[PDB]
Amino acid sequence: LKAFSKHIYNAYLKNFNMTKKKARSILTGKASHTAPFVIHDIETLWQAEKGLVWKLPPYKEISVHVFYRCQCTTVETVRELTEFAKSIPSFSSLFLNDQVTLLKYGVHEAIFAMLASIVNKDGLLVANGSGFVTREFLRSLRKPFSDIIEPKFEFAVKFNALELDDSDLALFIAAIILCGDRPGLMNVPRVEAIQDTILRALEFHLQANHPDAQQLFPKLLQKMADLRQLVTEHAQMMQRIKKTETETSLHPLLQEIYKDM
Ligand SMILES: CCCCCC/C=C\CCCCCCCCCC(=O)O
Ligand SMILES: CCCCCCCO[C@@H]1O[C@H](CO)[C@@H](O)[C@H](O)[C@H]1O
Ligand SMILES: CCCCCCCO[C@@H]1O[C@H](CO)[C@@H](O)[C@H](O)[C@H]1O
Ligand SMILES: [Ca+2]
Repeated sequence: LKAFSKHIYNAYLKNFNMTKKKARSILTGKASHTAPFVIHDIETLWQAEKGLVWKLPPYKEISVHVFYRCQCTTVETVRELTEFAKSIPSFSSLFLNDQVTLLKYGVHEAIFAMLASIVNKDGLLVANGSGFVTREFLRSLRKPFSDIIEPKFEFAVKFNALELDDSDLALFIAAIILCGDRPGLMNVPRVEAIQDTILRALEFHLQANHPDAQQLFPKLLQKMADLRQLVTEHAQMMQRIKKTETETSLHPLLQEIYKDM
């Protein structure tokens, strides 16, 4: 359980460029990091696109452009999560179609959980910590686009109050992905068995890492339930956009995820 935990933690370190530790020293102005360029209005968003942060489909409008940048980040994160998941021997022994089912229904729960690592009450890191976008700027955009990020901030700040670290997060994200009750899963008993091992490891770890945090394990099982519901709401928002924002482009991978939800 301890060697198991360490292995998943190494896979997490190996596969995610931004960790919470890195994100926190950037956000607190630690000596070994260059400060991010702050995106707080339309002119700074435009400067960031010119080269101060970033070196997409045809430009439509400000709100849509921000949406396109949201898609770039989540699709890149899906890439990192796939590699992370593959780095767990038990995951890679599953038939490839089961691996796809798990990632399809698990990646957004994992994304919204990890998002908390790069967030404070004022905004979020973007572009590998090279930028900071303000929560206020995001709320200012047109209706469907402002409404989709705000609930993630809301979840994140309460989640952040639990004070997890990267070693905790490794096990938590592994438990999210390796979930046996996903629709269309083929070998349910094997996946459920892998997941309980991960969960046991997580409880074993939290006892050592957070000794005075009695109730932390059941608190986290509830966050998994909350994430499932936050993704259900997000998929409905995404379907509305597809239906009503017909000039707005959506990445083919994302179309494949939200199909059937
Ligand atoms: C300049 C704008 C930078 C982008 C800010 C958002 C970046 C990361 C947050 C990821 C969650 C955003 C929620 C919207 C996700 C829509 C795409 C998807 O569903 O995959
Ligand atoms: C390891 C070899 C892979 C064999 C491929 C078997 C194809 O199964 C397909 O897997 C998909 C989930 O991933 C589902 O969306 C489809 O409904 C299902 O038909
Ligand atoms: C690595 C990216 C994670 C994969 C997420 C996308 C999963 O899409 C699914 O892929 C299957 C083909 O394999 C299709 O049968 C399903 O219709 C489709 O919904
Ligand atoms: Ca389970």
